[PDB]
Amino acid sequence: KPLHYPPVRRDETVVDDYFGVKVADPYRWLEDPNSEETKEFVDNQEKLANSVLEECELIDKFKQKIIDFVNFPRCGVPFRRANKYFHFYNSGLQAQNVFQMQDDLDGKPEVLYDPNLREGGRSGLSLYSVSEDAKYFAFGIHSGLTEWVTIKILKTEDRSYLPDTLEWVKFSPAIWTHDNKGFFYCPYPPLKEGEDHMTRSAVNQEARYHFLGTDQSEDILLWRDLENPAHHLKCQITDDGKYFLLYILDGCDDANKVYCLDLTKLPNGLESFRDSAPFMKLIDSFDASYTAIANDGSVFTFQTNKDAPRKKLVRVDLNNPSVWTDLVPESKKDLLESAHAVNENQLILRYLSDVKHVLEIRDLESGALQHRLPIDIGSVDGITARRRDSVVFFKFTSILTPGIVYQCDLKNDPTQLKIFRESVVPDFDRSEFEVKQVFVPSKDGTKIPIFIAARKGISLDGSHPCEMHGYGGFGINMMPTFSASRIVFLKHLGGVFCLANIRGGGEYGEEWHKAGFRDKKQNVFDDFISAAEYLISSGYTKARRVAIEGGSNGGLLVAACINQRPDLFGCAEANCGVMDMLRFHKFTLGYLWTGDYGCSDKEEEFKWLIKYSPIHNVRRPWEQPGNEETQYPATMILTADHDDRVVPLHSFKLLATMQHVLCTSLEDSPQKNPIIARIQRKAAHYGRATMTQIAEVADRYGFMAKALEAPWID
Amino acid sequence: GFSKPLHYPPVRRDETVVDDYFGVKVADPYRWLEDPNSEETKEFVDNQEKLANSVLEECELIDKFKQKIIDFVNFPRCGVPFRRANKYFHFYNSGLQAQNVFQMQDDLDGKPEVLYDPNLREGGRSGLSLYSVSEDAKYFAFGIHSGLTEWVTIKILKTEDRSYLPDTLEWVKFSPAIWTHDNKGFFYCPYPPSAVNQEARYHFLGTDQSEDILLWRDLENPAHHLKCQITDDGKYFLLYILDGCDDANKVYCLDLTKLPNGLESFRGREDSAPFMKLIDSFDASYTAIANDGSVFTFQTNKDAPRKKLVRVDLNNPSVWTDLVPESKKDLLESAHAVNENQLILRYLSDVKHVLEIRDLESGALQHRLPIDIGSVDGITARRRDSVVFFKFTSILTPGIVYQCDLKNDPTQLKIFRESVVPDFDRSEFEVKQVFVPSKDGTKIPIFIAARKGISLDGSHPCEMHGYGGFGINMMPTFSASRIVFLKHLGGVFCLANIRGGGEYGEEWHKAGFRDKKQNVFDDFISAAEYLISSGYTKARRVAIEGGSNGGLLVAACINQRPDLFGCAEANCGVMDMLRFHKFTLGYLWTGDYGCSDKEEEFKWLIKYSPIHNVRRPWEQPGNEETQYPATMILTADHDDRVVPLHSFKLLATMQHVLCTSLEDSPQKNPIIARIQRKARATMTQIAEVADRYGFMAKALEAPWID
Ligand SMILES: C[As](C)(=O)[O-]
Ligand SMILES: C[As](C)(=O)[O-]
Repeated sequence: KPLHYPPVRRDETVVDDYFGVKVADPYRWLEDPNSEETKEFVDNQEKLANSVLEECELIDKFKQKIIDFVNFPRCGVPFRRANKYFHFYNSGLQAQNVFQMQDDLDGKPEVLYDPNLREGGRSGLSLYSVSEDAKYFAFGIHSGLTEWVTIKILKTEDRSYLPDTLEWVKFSPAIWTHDNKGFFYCPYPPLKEGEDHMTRSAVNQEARYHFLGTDQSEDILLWRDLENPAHHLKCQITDDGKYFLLYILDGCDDANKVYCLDLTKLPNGLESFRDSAPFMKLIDSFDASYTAIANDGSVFTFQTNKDAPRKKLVRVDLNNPSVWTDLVPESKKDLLESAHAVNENQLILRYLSDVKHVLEIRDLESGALQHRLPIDIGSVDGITARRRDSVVFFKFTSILTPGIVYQCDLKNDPTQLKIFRESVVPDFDRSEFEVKQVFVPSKDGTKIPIFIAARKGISLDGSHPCEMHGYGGFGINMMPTFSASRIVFLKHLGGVFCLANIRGGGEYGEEWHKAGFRDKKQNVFDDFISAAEYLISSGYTKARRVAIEGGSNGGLLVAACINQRPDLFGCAEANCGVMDMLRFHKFTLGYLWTGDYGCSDKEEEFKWLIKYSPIHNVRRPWEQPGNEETQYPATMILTADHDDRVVPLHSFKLLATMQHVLCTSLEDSPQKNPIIARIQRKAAHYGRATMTQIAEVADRYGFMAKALEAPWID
Repeated sequence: GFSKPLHYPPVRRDETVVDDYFGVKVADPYRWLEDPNSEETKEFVDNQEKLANSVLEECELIDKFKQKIIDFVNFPRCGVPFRRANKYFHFYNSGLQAQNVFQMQDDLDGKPEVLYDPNLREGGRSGLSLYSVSEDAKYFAFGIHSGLTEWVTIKILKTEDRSYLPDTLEWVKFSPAIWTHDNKGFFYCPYPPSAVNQEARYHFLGTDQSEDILLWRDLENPAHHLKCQITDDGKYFLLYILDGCDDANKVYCLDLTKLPNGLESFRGREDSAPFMKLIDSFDASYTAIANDGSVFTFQTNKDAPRKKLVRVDLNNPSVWTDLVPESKKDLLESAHAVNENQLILRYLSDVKHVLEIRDLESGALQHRLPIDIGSVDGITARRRDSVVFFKFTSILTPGIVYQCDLKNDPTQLKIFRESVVPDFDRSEFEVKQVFVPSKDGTKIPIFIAARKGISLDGSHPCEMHGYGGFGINMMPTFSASRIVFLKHLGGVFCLANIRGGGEYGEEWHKAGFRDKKQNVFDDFISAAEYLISSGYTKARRVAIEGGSNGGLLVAACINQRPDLFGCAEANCGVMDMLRFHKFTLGYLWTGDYGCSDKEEEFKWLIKYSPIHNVRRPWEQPGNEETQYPATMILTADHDDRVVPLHSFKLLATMQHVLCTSLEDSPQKNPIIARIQRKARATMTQIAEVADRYGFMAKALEAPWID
């Protein structure tokens, strides 16, 4: 059916000079989220979207089949405080997960906090910190539509609220001191009047200590740096309770400083401060990443990438800090992803080996190997066991494995794994499908690992719809994990799924990351294109039956790839993508990503950014000689109206630009395939209700089945 | 409402089939549809499913209804707890679980744990039918539907560790499991290894069903059916015998203390046990409420349409005394012995509940809590219990489980659990009661729910519900669907308490049954006329809905007054009144309908029988512009309760008479069937109600409001 693309005003005033190169930005006005015109733009694109989505008949069958496939209990990985175990639970279709509590392992669960009983379950919990004595539960809620968090505190004895209320938190955890008196957290300064969380670029993050029973204005300032407003914070406390550790970060880089405060050495408590705090600055530069794993007095075991792309464990005494020793040296082939001190004197290491996990248990003091459990295609994650804990829990998942919380009692039954909880998916035969790993040459010959999931014994004749996922940035490892949606794609649309472990990720250590960032960011798109070409050439699928999907930096990936190779894809779905690479740093926490992208402030970096910036590279493919029959694929640009993480102007400005260049700028365009935006109302980036999510994925796959001309199978 | 033209599928007519009802010839050309398992009947089901799906695709609002119902229903719901030993047991549902989970806890303060989760068995297609916890709280007997039929299989669980006993008891329908105080076993009432010759059995734990002791059966009266009970002191097994659907029963008492050995006393045959037959006729209803030795307190309707409590000693059984005598205006609906020496009575007073606490021995009134527009239900407290629980609900009140500690703080009510519905402002709506004159002048109570301060200008869609039979009281209770109708379709709801029900006792029942069954339809029509004349709605913005006997109500009313309605939705209706008694348990309903076996009864049945009164309204001389309303006939493909031939034969007959029998019919409004396959689960229900209201919004031309 023909589309009626709504009028979007162009402003030819807006020209900007990037080192002599003139760049026109006619949809500058869309950067204002709260204007008459921008709200009418959102309204118009919602109408256009709803008109196209009404023609996608399969949305309703997807939605009902997702709802059924997802209606099973899901369990979070439990953690211990005192004799209490706490975990997240969801019976299957509850809008938000419920936080549960129990006395010891045998104990029966009870509800500690149910977000479904507050504001109808629109917001779930972001922060969830139980104190050392298990008497206090600090928890974070989204008080507005943005993802900014309000810390509140509860007595676990009887669910009664404390008066304490702490605003202006984002990703900070609440780190309790062993005296149960309060906790360290890392807030931003308050909003002055006029300001908004969508329009303010939050800087000058602080390290605070909050005492229980006080107003936030009484919280003790430990650190801040007004001379470096972009520097951001993470923090931690050692398991013995003696050291507060402050990690300072430059941007999105896997690198940090390490500042240690000895809590035993302060006369008059943390009330001592009122003057910044006497940190021992063990690392005062951004050369390498460092994460404390354990300590015995001043003798610290860190995970690091210092002269070690695949990471390693090292030891240092804060009284003799120039002398560092390798405890567990760098592997020659496999990434040390995480390390966790457990069972007093043991050490669990998670290794990533060709995108498959291997768990090692080692002696803490010596570093000697004891056991080694390789794990199947899938992921192991969520190890939250502390050093004093003797039972270790982890979540396992894969493409065909819904989710198993495993349990290892290292003290009393060390070799066995017990299933704490196993989620079973209804109406799904896993043996009918298989998952293979395959390595594919890229444009420069680099072998890129690919996971391909499909029905066993499909003929490779290019008949099948193919859905391909990828990210390619920020050191993120992309693991094959369970999505119920995807099972519905595989089973009821005869689909083939592909997770491509492209460069920019951290799958083969920091060399893999740096091969797809800054000047070499193009390699990431080349890798993804090359993997799409393999699925076609090996015979799973064809040019116009391939669908690509991604979120945030993955949205950038999808937008970049369809600009460069529109012929290769039949559907493009970019979730909250970073589409204006010239101006991303100007909005919210976007300045943090300059470590991976560069910044248009510098001329060298502008020169590589301008070449792939999605909004600046939308070109009519049919106008290229010998490319006449090519058009852009059917495109859905997903975003929320109140995403403060990746601001929606990115998605809006791309959508406006595409709809102009391809459709409304000429009389009768070859562009037939729809170019729409699904804009979710009163949502943020993540943390949305179960049905809000299901509705979005239902629309995704319905649009996809229409674009790829894929029929339903009962 | 519906613009795109329909293609009604061919349905073969058989002019062989003529039947002689006392000289009056009656043709039944869709006789063949009575066979559910034929080539032709299965193709009929397939064709009407195509027609249905084609019409429903045009109903754009179905999807918005479905998502809004799902959201409005996704809140925790709690059932009324009951106590055994120090344990409390209740049904729970987090909101969209396919079936309710049975929970358990140690005392009132205690934290719930799951005792049985049906969602982990058979994917939650079947929930629990029976749920009997033993006296010591160690054993949980529970009923499942093993297959699509309504037959139940009793299974038994140890509550200590969830382990199953080997015991498996087939061939149960509605029977409960009544445990003896020795915890050794239980009385239940199965059918033999059709459904006639029901038996009263005792089952010992750890035995096969074939070893169960026979207490009673009557091969000379195969249609007589059974309920049973045990007294709170554990001493008396009571067997109630029933004639049909009528509110009357016998009362047989067995003294359990007088048996040498246990119930092994009857080990071998000795068919029938030595019951004291306190009532051996079907004159009145009797339900034991309490006893002190052989001195029994019964609820009854003996010379008492609105019911009363009476006392009798089994050693002096000819002497009956009124304990709480019949009220002159209000029905005694149920009575429960509580707190050792107290007695809680539920009265229905102009379709509103009034709870009275009285002294057991004397019958003296102590407290009296009238309750708001709504219902109170599920009082399961025993005599030895000091805390009483009940569930409250209304049109705008999702569900409150109340708690009354009669020992300490007897007058105050605590909220055990209150379900809160999301995205719903209750204060924006109101519910009024109004009494409306019927065709014979009788004042019929009506509940009307709507937005506060609507103008009465006939603009609003109106949905009207009713039943009218079998002594059933129709109470305004919570439906989340209905809130979506009121809020997002600007609707007006009406529950009409028509005759045939029991709302004003047995006089109300008998005024709408047999020869007087027409009064029920007249009452419903009269209430529809009031909503139009008072200005809530108009002729073609009124929708009527009902199930089973309520389906009969809807089909009867649209035949008689098609001009008055814009949408008709009849769920599992009884549509062939000449032949209903021939199928499954349909013979039971002859008490309320009559039977075409007898000539007087045929004469009133033929006048309203839905299948035999489908007439082209436009052919009537004043009535040219009238057509039948948009009609959805709801049914399941293997409903054994109200067999689907009723719905199929009506649908066939309507589609012929109104549409396919003439060149270019004035009948534009669609006449379809929504046939549910193999069915029940939360989503299956939500899908059905989504289709109901989507079709309705299309028929009534009602727009959506955000
Ligand atoms: C939120 As991002 C640009 O690190 O994927
Ligand atoms: C609900 As009925 C007694 O008409 O089957």
